[PDB]
Amino acid sequence: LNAKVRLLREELQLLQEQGSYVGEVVRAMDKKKVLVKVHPEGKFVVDVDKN
Amino acid sequence: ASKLPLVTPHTQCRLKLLKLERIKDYLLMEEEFIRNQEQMKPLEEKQEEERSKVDDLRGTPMSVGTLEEIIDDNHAIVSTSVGSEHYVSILSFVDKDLLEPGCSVLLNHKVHAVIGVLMDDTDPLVTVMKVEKAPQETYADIGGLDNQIQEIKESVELPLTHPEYYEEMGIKPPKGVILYGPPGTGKTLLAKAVANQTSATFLRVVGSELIQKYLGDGPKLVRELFRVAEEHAPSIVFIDEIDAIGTKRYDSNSGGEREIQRTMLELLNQLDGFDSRGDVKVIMATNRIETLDPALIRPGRIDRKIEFPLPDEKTKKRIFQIHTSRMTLADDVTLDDLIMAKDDLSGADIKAICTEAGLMALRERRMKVTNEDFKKSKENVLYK
Amino acid sequence: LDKQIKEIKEVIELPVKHPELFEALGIAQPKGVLLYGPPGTGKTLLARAVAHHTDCTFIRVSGSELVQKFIGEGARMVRELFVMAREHAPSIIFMDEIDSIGSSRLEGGSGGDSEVQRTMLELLNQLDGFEATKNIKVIMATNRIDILDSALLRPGRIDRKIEFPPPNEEARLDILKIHSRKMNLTRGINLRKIAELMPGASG
Ligand SMILES: Nc1ncnc2c1ncn2[C@@H]1O[C@H](COP(=O)(O)OP(=O)(O)OP(=O)(O)O)[C@@H](O)[C@H]1O
Ligand SMILES: Nc1ncnc2c1ncn2[C@@H]1O[C@H](COP(=O)(O)OP(=O)(O)O)[C@@H](O)[C@H]1O
Ligand SMILES: [Mg+2]
Repeated sequence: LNAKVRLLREELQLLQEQGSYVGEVVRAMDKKKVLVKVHPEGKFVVDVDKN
Repeated sequence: ASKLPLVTPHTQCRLKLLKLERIKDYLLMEEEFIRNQEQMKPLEEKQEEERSKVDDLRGTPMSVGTLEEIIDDNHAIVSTSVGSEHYVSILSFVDKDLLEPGCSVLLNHKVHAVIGVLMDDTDPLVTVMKVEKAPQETYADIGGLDNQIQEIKESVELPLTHPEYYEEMGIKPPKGVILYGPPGTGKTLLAKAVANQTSATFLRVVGSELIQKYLGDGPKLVRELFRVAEEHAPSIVFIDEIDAIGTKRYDSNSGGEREIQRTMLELLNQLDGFDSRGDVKVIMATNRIETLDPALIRPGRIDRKIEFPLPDEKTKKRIFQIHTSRMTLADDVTLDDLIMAKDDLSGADIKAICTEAGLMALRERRMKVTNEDFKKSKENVLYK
Repeated sequence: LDKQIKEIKEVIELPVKHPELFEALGIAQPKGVLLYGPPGTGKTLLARAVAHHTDCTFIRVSGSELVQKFIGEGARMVRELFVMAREHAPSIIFMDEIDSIGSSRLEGGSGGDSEVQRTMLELLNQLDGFEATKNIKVIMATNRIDILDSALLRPGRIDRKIEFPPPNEEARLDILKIHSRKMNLTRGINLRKIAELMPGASG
């Protein structure tokens, strides 16, 4: 019960942080870099998280 | 890196050995020179320190943009993806040799400065008209002609395989070849055999799709086709049923009959414009040659014209021999009786009769082929 | 339509499951079937059924511009749909001809000359030996074969033709029994008389 109460209390601060986009991947590149496309904008060359 | 092409001795001669030894000595001395500074005055790793600095300079996101105009002193006008364009500068590690109008370039996120240049991503067209694998077996499958095969070989294969006969006499090989004759006699088959034997990139396109549904699209397509054929390598361009653009008319065409004329003028230019043509061979084929424009076939655009006549009875027997080579044919049948089944049957009727007889025997779960199968097959295929 | 079923099975089902059976006789596998008959006699359902039972991705093209955005961005050519066909290797392409096309003028005779016909001409010209992947087939459904252009009637082009005659008394009775099952009927209909009262009709 204490754990769930603490989680509920922290949820308010957790929820305040920013959001994230959704994109479509075209094809990968060298050294952990890929090419993506976001629909109402131009395509970007981005890197990949370690996971 | 093409250090020395003069190895023409190609043997154990002392000249080649001395040249190789001197090359090795030069390479060793230059290696010592290029290593001494990394041993005495490194001042940086220079293997990954410079790379780390470069990666630190460029941001982790970088956007694509289109060049529109470039000034010599390292800056240009780049159009962003939305469309608004700027006056950014150019860095030094961008190898300013691929800078061309229209190429996608990698810009920085903050100041939009040009940091990199990007390779393109092929085209949808190239896959559509690029032949990948050799279709089937070479001239040993044709039979019957044996005369114009040498002409085709003289035009396309010999200039590439032995480019020494011509240089001794100092001539240019004949430029164009066109094949005409009645339908169903073996033109596309000869093209397939050439495609199998050849080594250059082979491009095929039919004439019925040279006509589009908008204004000015046809000339655009022709220009793109020859641009692709030019930018690869020694190549062969094959156009089939050209007359299909002058015979049938479609209501889907936005223009009338004049845009056909515009496409024709574009094609004539591409065959014999005043630009340097390069190294491209053209093969054309049709069965109604009395309709197309005589200005399209003049010498200097098409130099060879080959007629395919109807098969003769010797060639008829040879064709029947070819097309039942692997068929479990019974001993009762005889090809002579089938030879004059029709007075003027062409090459395709032979294969049609053979395949239909095979199917009819397949129905009864059999292996051999009898006379009555052939007798009914000819009626099925010929008399409707 | 049993005989038509057998005829289409010999040129669709067999050269997928047992190619070696065709290789035993050393003849090329057929690729072209053409169905002809009056409208409403059951051609399209038959193509759908045979594609369903053989487990082939049934694709059809009508040349509309709504669907064009899926095929490609501009699609100057038409062969580009193969780029999507070979990913579902056992596939079948279907094409239908409008009920009204004449030879004098107006529809068919004038204005346009082919539409669907030029599409099959291009397609068959493609997979005549230049195509690497196998297991692709083409079908049409037209009436009055006499109006087809000569380039499509060459003996070596189309592998099989099948005719769909208008139903006789027995066929009408069977179709009626098939389609009356969906309704709440009554004991005793004697629908033989119903079939006998309809003559020279379609299915
Ligand atoms: N001389 C020949 N030798 C061997 N086979 C032949 C010959 N002529 C015709 N055939 C057979 O007939 C078929 C028809 O060949 P193909 O369609 O390439 O002929 P074509 O005359 O160039 O045709 P089209 O004029 O209709 O474009 C060949 O695939 C082959 O099976
Ligand atoms: N032989 C038949 N048996 C049962 N139902 C049929 C038969 N022929 C047609 N139908 C029904 O009538 C409709 C006719 O459409 P369709 O057969 O697709 O026309 P077409 O074949 O001329 O394109 C079909 O949807 C089917 O439901
Ligand atoms: Mg041909």
